[PDB]
Amino acid sequence: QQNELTRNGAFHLNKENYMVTANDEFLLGYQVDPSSGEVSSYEPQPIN
Amino acid sequence: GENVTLGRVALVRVPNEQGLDKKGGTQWDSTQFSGDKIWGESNKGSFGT
Repeated sequence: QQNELTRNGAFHLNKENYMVTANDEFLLGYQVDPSSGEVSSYEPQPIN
Repeated sequence: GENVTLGRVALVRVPNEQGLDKKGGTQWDSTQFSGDKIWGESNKGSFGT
């Protein structure tokens, strides 16, 4: 719920293999299954 | 004529290479954001050759 909107895409990985920004702020994304097609669950969560 | 293997080179990969801290002489060390040093051989799994 506590998320902020941005535009630059300078992303990288941290030790936990989460795609974060320069400030170590975790990105959010949609959950789709390995066999799914379109978005399954619309609630965002960090990309692994 | 004794052909014997003397060892093999160790290869180290960290999950977050951007987070490695910079020492002198083109050298780095592991830090808390760089992850833990993953010790592996070459040409195995995700490692290069």
